[PDB]
Amino acid sequence: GDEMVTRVVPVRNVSVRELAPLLRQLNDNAGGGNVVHYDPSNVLLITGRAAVV
Amino acid sequence: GDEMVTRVVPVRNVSVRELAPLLRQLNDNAGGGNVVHYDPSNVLLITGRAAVVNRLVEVVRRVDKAGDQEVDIIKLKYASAGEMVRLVTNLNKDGNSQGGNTSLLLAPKVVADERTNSVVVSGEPKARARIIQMVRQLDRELQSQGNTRVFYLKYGKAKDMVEVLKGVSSLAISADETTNALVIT
Amino acid sequence: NRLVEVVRRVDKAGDQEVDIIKLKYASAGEMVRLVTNLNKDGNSQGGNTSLLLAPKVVADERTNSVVVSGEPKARARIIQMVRQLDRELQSQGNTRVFYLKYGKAKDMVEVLKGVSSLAISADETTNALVIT
Repeated sequence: GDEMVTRVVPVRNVSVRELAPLLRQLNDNAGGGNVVHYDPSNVLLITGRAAVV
Repeated sequence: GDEMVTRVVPVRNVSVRELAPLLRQLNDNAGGGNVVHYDPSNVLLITGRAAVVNRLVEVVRRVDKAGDQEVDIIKLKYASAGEMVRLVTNLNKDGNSQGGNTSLLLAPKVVADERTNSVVVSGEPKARARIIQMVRQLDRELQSQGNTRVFYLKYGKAKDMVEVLKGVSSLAISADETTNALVIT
Repeated sequence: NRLVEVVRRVDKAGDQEVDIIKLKYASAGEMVRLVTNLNKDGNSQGGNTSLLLAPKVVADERTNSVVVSGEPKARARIIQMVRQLDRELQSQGNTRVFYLKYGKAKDMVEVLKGVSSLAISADETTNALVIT
């Protein structure tokens, strides 16, 4: 539920760059403590509580 | 806990430049005494108290393991690595692009060796997962009927027939004078 | 104290060393070709990426040695890739020799040359066909 952990899924098919408004918007969706960021290697790395993640 | 130490993790997969807002923001997250900075040689160097650095280095190894790009080699026993290459090369955007913000030049790519007949992958574990499937998809053998057949002619002479068929081709023919058979491909 | 801390830090923050370990089996040049298609292992013109300063891959065919230039994460994953492609052949090679029993190797070469026209020779002595 409130468990703050970092977990990482790539978007292989597409450049993950297209989820930057979306997922940092999901940081911006509810109570913070979140990180979203993007590799040109096109893996999408996350940090946050269990639900937001 | 409050132990102020410097420790350094590279992001090999990606240029570490992308954690500059994030990690100096983690300086900016709580009570200061922090340093974050970046080598173009793409190691990420930190200074700070034990916790702030716990979640900093968390970010760094994370971004590091976020974008894996390893190679897997498994032997192909059957269909040609070069045909394997050609057919899959037309799978453009399996890492083969000039995409800008996409950066698809950092995405998984496909290869093969014809000395061992080995598929070569370079990229993601999703690429390991799906290209071990594509290894298996084309590692199929021939079923009896090949590309090349040999016709045993009974009443016709193979050497004379070659000339006849050469017109039709003019496809690659020779006739074996001994067994009087025609080898066309 | 904490200035020079920053400096040695930024110094070890972007490591770039080389590692040389012998390949015993499959060709360094093939090793080169197959990995060269791993573009973005240091092989790019990327701006703020600066991937021209990221790890790159090489080989020698005189010792048959892999050469790396970059990170220890590159040492870690390219010593894996050394081992992945350093596998030997399993009995069946690229080239086979067929012993023909009722057919003559020199005569068969010309027959097969059509099929190829793939690289053939026939040994007059043991009357065998060597195709690759």
